[PDB]
Amino acid sequence: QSAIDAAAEKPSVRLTPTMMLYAGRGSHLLKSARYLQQELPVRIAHRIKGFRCLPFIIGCNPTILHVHELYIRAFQKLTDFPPIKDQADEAQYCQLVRQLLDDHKDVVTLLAEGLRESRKHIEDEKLVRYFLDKTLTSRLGIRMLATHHLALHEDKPDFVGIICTRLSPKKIIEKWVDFARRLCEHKYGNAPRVRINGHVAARFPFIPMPLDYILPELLKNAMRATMESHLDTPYNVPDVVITIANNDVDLIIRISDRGGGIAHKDLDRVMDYHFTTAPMHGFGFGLPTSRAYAEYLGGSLQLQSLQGIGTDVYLRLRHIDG
Amino acid sequence: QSAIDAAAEKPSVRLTPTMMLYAGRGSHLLKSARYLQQELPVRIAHRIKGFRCLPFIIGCNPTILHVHELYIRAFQKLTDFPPIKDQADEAQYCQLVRQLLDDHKDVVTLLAEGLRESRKHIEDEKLVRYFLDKTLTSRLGIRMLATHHLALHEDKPDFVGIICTRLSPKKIIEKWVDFARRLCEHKYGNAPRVRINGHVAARFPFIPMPLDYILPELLKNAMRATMESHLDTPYNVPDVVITIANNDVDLIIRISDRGGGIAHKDLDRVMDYHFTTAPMHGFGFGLPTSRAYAEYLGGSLQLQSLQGIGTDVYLRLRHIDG
Ligand SMILES: Nc1ncnc2c1ncn2[C@@H]1O[C@H](COP(=O)(O)OP(=O)(O)O)[C@@H](O)[C@H]1O
Ligand SMILES: Nc1ncnc2c1ncn2[C@@H]1O[C@H](COP(=O)(O)OP(=O)(O)O)[C@@H](O)[C@H]1O
Ligand SMILES: Cc1ccc(-c2nc(-c3ccccc3C(=O)O)cs2)cc1
Ligand SMILES: Cc1ccc(-c2nc(-c3ccccc3C(=O)O)cs2)cc1
Ligand SMILES: [K+]
Ligand SMILES: [K+]
Ligand SMILES: [Mg+2]
Ligand SMILES: [Mg+2]
Repeated sequence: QSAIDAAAEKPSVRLTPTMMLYAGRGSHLLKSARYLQQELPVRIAHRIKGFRCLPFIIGCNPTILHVHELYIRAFQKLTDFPPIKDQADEAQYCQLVRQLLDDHKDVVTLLAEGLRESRKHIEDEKLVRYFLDKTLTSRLGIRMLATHHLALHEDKPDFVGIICTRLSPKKIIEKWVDFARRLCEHKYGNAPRVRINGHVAARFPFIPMPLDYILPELLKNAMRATMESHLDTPYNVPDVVITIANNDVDLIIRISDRGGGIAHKDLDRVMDYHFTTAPMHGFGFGLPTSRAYAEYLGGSLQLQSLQGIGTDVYLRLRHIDG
Repeated sequence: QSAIDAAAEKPSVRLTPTMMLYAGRGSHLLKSARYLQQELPVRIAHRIKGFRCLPFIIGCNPTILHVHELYIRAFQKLTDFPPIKDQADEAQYCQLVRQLLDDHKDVVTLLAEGLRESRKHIEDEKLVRYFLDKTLTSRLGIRMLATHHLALHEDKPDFVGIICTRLSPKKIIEKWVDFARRLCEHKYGNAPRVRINGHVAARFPFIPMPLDYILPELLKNAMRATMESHLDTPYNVPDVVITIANNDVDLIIRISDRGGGIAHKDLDRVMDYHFTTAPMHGFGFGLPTSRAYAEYLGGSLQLQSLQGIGTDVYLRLRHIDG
């Protein structure tokens, strides 16, 4: 479509987490919605550009074509909406944003299926990794903007949209610990206990949304490895130790397990999409998605394998405030 | 000299640690000495080539020139010796090797002084790091060959020259722990206790010589950081935890301290020669020498800083046997 061509070239306008805390007023609701209305089609068109740039044989896969078609229909639905002038115009847009978040819920699952089906034709090894990294980060960016504006309507305590003003890293870790242990216990009959140390009382403004994905994935990985390495003593398994290091530059969460580590042969494949050695696991998405997430947010995800003993996983996320 | 020109081009012949275990027979003494006699001048000439390749203004420094002159006189002394035919010819060579090890004892200290004096003229940032990395590794290579042949005369238990047949990583760590604590206690009035865990009963053939330098340097660093971060409670300081991970590919020694970590601003300078934030410390050689050492021996030295909490230092060394 010619309308998509125009918005693909248009540069992306990023709203810094520090700037995002401008929710005062309800004139602040209109100001935010007017931004969301202009910024959402640009992000969609940038991704349509990525589908258009895929090699022909891959872009032709019926599942890839379907996802491409979903992105085009999404851009159509969003741009057709008239500009926001009053609180009635702001209200109807929120319903399009909520529909966008539901119509595109399974885009990554269809994209992985389509890309996997096209294995025979994929020559560039990096092609799939870069396409999924770019898709996953754009979606996080869109979901961040969309959830933030939708959350501005609610009067959620300790939050300004999706920014928590008083986030405790200990609390968010604790939240996922019991959730991962319940999944682990289901498959292995037991789960390792988790110990949290370091800056346990650190409290700071932060966006928990990315941590809500990364932490359960990293805890599921650490727990599965601990269980698969202690199969002969499933009830006597070593604890997973999480350390919080909060400094003025970044937040570091180190997840140290005694699960035998990542084998030297698998060490270069663990960060590849679909690579697994196994619903908890048997997907191969946990690590590459978590790294793409951490890096998109000015951080990093680093692995330190001690083969025969365990692994230390270092999640770093840059603090809010420049 | 024209004789040096000839041996600079001659490729280096490396004796694999696995091959080195050929001490049988005393015809094995002659076979080894005949190799040492031919290989030692090649290693010296390769380094003379490095001095000849330094930029003129740097090579002209009187201290640099003196070290260059030491390498030339060393090559002269070694090549002038007649080939080894009998046990009297083998015996006299061992005295030249022992003299070589003493005449060149302070080469690195003079080289660092000369290179530091030439700071104003050094344009390439990597120049000093690569020169010292190459000097330190060549010396380790020469010292390995020289000490191995000299040790073949002794009947040291559990050793074949410099290869320990039954090395315990726990024991060698323990050996340096009390030594580093005594140095640390002298400056800070106390020292952190050290805890060793993991493959504590692992025993394997290995060359301890590089570990005899790396371990005390890494323990001195971890202990100094722990003391400087707990200055208000110098008698209540956290333990330094060393983990041994012995697998079929490599030996991993992780030294984890709660010494506040390496600051983000210093993180890229810590591996540079002379960089320090301070006879234990105030040298800036510990980290870059240890990494050059680990890498020369098919391993690595990796740092993981948790700013505000501590640092994890990962020493990896490839096992003996291909
Ligand atoms: N803590 C860990 N210890 C050992 N291996 C791990 C650990 N975390 C991840 N891995 C390895 O990395 C592979 C890929 O991980 P991930 O991307 O999370 O996928 P999945 O959990 O679906 O298998 C896993 O199958 C596993 O072999
Ligand atoms: N465990 C550690 N924790 C914190 N900082 C460290 C640690 N190890 C090294 N460093 C930093 O790296 C610098 C350089 O280390 P090194 O090369 O060992 O030199 P030196 O010990 O002579 O200062 C140190 O001055 C220190 O600031
Ligand atoms: C336009 C749009 C619609 C839905 C989304 C969603 N993203 C998620 C998600 C959450 C965690 C890890 C990955 C993902 C992922 O599918 O991208 C769920 S719905 C993002 C953008
Ligand atoms: C020909 C020759 C002579 C002496 C040597 C020595 N090397 C050391 C040493 C030990 C540990 C860390 C560094 C060094 C270092 O000075 O290279 C001491 S004497 C190496 C080669
Ligand atoms: K993976
Ligand atoms: K240093
Ligand atoms: Mg996973
Ligand atoms: Mg040191």
